[PDB]
Amino acid sequence: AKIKARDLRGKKKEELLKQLDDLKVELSQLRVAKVTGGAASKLSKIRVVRKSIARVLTVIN
Amino acid sequence: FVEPSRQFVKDSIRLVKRCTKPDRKEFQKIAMATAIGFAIMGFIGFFVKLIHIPINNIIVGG
Amino acid sequence: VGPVPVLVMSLLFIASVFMLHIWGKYTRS
Amino acid sequence: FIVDVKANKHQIKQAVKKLYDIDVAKVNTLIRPDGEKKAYVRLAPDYDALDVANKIGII
Amino acid sequence: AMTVYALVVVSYFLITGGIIYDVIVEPPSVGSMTDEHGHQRPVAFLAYRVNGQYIMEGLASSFLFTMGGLGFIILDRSNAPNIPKLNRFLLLFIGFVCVLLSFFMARVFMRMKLPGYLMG
Amino acid sequence: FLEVIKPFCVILPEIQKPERKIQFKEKVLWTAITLFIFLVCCQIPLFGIMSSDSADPFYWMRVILASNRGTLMELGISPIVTSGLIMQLLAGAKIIEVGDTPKDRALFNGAQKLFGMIITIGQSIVYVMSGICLLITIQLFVAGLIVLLLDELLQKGYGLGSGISLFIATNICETIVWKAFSPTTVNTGRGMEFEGAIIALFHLLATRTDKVRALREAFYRQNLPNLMNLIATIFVFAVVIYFQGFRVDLPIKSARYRGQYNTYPIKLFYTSNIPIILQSALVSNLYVISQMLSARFPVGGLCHYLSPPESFGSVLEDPVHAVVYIVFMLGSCAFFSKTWIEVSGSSAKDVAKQLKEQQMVMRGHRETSMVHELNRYIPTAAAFGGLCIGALSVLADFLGAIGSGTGILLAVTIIYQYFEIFVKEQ
Repeated sequence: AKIKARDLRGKKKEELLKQLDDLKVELSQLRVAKVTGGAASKLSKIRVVRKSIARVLTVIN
Repeated sequence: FVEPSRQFVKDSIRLVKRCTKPDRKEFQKIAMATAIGFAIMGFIGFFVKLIHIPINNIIVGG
Repeated sequence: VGPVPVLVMSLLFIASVFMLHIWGKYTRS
Repeated sequence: FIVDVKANKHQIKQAVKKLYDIDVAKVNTLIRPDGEKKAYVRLAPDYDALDVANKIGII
Repeated sequence: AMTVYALVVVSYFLITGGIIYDVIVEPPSVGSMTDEHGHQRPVAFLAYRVNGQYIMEGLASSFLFTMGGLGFIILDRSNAPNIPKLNRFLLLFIGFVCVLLSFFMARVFMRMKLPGYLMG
Repeated sequence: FLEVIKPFCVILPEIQKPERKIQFKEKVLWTAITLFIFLVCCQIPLFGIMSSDSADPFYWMRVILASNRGTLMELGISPIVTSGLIMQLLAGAKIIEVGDTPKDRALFNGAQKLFGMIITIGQSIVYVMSGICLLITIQLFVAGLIVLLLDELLQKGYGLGSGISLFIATNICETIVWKAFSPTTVNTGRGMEFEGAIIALFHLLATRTDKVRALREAFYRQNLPNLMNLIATIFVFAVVIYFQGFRVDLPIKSARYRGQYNTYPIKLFYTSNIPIILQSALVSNLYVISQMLSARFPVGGLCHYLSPPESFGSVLEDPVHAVVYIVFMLGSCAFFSKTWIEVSGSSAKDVAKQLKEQQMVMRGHRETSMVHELNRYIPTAAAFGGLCIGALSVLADFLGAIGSGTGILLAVTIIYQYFEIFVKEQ
């Protein structure tokens, strides 16, 4: 589950983008789920996904 | 006369996606815990095994 | 079950079955 | 939807089309007294809104 | 580990019961010859010869033995410590285990007296 | 219709629960004593008419209760079940009016007892039809009245699952368990004393050499239970708990409190269809009761639309029976969902008035639009919730991985909902 800085460093540029996109998608669905109740189990991820998103964007810059 | 079939078949595929589809955690809990709860009710058959056929031997023999 | 006799009642019924089962079988063999 | 306040209808239209692979008739924004630009988005008549609604999660 | 203890107590009544009478196997209980009228009532545990058993005799003996021992296990493992429910659960535990202990020893005493004809 | 027979028929009722209201574990004591009784209740009868076939509805009938020509289990709880079901029908269906005075609900229990005992008498007469006919009838009612008292002292009493459904569940645990360890086998052409147990398929390795043909008898055993059967039985259990967790979440702002979100769920199994499967079962039990009145005035021509086709060969010699059996199973559970929900709660108005009654309002809209918030879920999650149980029980029959079939799938589904109920109070 965990996205680390560790590994991302070496990865290719196009590969980093797809990963960000896929997190941005995952963030969307949780935000949708927060509106419709969803579940505490989902409403954790939203914080996790946010920080993993940042971890990705940071590596890129 | 044909369209309520279409209605229910599309109506199913609506609520299949709205359900939450559990993952490796809650499945795990009710899985192991409720097979355990099953066998709580379960070995009782092995004790009517251990009892009620030999006492049926007591029944028929006397 | 404010009272426990209903259970005891069930036990009595099984005994009636239990004893009355072999009771006629007494004269037989 | 709720939308980012900086957005044009043009941008929303383009976003809605991009995210949900959909296609829009018209976007019709306002601003909530709260701060969050709401957006009513009419989908083109080839598309059903309840069908996409079920796809995105809401109902 | 304690699973080794489980293995050993599993083996206990298993080789108290009938590994001796695996190869010398004698079928479960019928030996009456009409007694006056009724032909083939299954009798009992064997009584007249001491060393013999059947399958039904041995299993019963083994069952009587391991329940008594594990009743003493239950006396040790929960009744001496003081942590759980101090009026409802504990009293059940000493109650059914004392019932285990007393009635078990009583019935095994009976199941040596009646196959054995020993002066009690 | 109600106002005359109900005031006279009050003979020998049950005692309502005491003032020892809140408790944790003496609740479970009142369960366990009944479970001692159905240790005992499945025990041998006292009459020596040893008829050849055990029961005629023995398999489907056996699935509901398995003491066929056996014990005081009385071939089924089918008296209490059928008599409860059509009572709740004719209360809900307005062929007969609704009683909501407490005198009417008490006499409603009385008439429940009435139809239950009359149906016990009907089953007694219809199974016994020599000169030894005495005292069977006395035994059956005594053992009908006992199951009556034990069930109604586990609704207003302990009762969490029911009296009924947990009886069915534990007896289904036993019917797997006789298949789990199996001591006897009448000797066939070879191989005494090993019938579909795992001990059987561990003693079988101790006796015979040529372990390939020891594997073959272990995995493709037909006439006795099988261990491929047991793999399929386990597999079904895993899938059905995969489908119990299918639930719809609905978050709720509680009224008058800031933002607590105790989201109301709607599981697909939707009371786990203890109506709806037993709806599917007991109509096909009542005719195989009343084929006994067809012997005079049958197991052949009436069976072709009565039963499953029983064959592991999927292309067995009649596709008519297979198609009509599966279509009836699916349609019966779906139809009895869409008719069932209107009586035992959890229909649209039911949910709405319970939530208003416990001060829980959907966030999206006004309180009495909650109906239209969730009316587009509950019928389909009745109907599909009906449908993909019965087809699921198709997969309980199409593949013989079931110790007892459909019924075992669904009584352990009872147990699975049952665990939730017990956990609820933690």
